[PDB]
Amino acid sequence: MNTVPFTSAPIEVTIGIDQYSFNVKENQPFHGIKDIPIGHVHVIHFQHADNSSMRYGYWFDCRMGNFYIQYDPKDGLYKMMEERDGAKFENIVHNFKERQMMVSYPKIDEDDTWYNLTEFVQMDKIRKIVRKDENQFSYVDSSMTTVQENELSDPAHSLNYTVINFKSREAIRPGHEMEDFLDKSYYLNTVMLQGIFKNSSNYFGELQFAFLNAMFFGNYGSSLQWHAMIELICSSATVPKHMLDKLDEILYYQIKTLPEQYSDILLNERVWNICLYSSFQKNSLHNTEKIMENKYPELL
Amino acid sequence: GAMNSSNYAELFNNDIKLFVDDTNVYRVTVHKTFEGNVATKAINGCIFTLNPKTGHLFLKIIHTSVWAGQKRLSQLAKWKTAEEVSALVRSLPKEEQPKQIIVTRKAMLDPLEVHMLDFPNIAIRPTELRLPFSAAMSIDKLSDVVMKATEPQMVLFNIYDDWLDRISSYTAFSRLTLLLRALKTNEESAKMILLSDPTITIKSYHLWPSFTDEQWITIESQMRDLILTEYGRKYNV
Ligand SMILES: N#CCC(=O)N1CCSCC1
Repeated sequence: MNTVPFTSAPIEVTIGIDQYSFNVKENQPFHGIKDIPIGHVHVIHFQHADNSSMRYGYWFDCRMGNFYIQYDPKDGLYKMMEERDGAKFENIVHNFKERQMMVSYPKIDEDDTWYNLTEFVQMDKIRKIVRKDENQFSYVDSSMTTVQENELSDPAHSLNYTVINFKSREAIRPGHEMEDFLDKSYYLNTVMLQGIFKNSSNYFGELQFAFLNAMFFGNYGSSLQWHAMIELICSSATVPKHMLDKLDEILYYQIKTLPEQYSDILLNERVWNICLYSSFQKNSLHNTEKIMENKYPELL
Repeated sequence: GAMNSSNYAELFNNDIKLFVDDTNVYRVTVHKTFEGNVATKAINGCIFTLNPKTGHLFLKIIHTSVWAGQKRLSQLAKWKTAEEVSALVRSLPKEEQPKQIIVTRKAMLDPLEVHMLDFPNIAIRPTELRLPFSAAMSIDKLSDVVMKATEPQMVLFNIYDDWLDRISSYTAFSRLTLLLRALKTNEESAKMILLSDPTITIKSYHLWPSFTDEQWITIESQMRDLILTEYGRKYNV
């Protein structure tokens, strides 16, 4: 069980850790988060009480280094940093733990939610989507645009998701125009899976990461990416059985976790109705269809 | 964006453009079978691809063999249209290729965009205009070449005959669409108007009769009256 110590909390802020969150008041004696489960990526995120504009946060994996958060009063945000002195780090973390100035990662033992949302998400792939090679953790915020968005403006601050475009030469073989547009199996299986992602696990990892950035930061380009990766599978007549069964589980837990009050802005009516009721896979997502129909029957 | 009443004059500027109408590509007769069920029999069709500035009509005849063994023919027809238009564009010299293609039905947008991915700078546009190009098969010489075809075939026409020697392309398109709207609303009466004078004939190299300027004014008035009359007969006005 690992720890993200904090220097202090000089400004009032709502802090998130994965799917949990809590309020810290201005200058409250708050020194961090302990008992963070080893084996998963995590995200620690922020929304200032005085300006809910800009949610921001950091993806990290405590197996890759000792990370702490200190507020920067010049740049006006809580920054993640790495401590390379392991001895000073341990000794400082212990002092805080003894004075009980840390919140405990509040995982219930029955609860596999975070595992289910991050099953295929790997820090090494996050760091290729979010390019900042001198840090082992990755910054994301509400306003970051995607490479695809930038085509239709700072590249160093972009989300380098894999570009999916259904009306593109990449998606359509010459002489198979109708076939490839109406059944996207070629584009899914040969172009994307075999060609770019190499396997379904990397594809699902980017899908899951895009959803999480949409949910935690309200990042619009991430929501577009999530829906495009769902629609590419649902619009393919030929998909491996294990991929459909895994996709049903992935989406079930995403829909389960979404805030009920945020569904009007995070769910695309056209894509979901197409996927659940018109597409080739309309009868393959039993768990997702059941939770969608009971939780969001208005959208459908 | 879409073509409507407000940007109408764009049709007659000097940027090459084509209208594509697919309404006569997939054509059937519906009949009863011996068992009393219903079946369809396809008949030859055509793609109507028109340059509104010059009158050049690229009439691609769709022979019924293209449907043999195919499913979902009304969907296929849109993609077959897009395939043939794309082939036409590729067959034209670069300086003759259109800068815009306007489809008369929105269901052609995706099929044509996908077939034209190699031409990113050719704009594929819908229109809000209700154009009467479905009535192209009421022009006798066009219907005749379509029905006689025994194989796929492209036939080139000027749908304005020699009108542009005397009138502008705006006026020629207005004449054409008035004629076609009349043939669509009451084909029998419209053809009676066009042909009731034996002394005015159709040149072998033309589609329409050789009316003088004064006679075209009378003809055009007669077509308006026909359209208004049918409008009242229909709605009881
Ligand atoms: N000095 C020093 C480091 C520091 O200010 N930290 C306070 C809490 S976070 C880890 C130690």
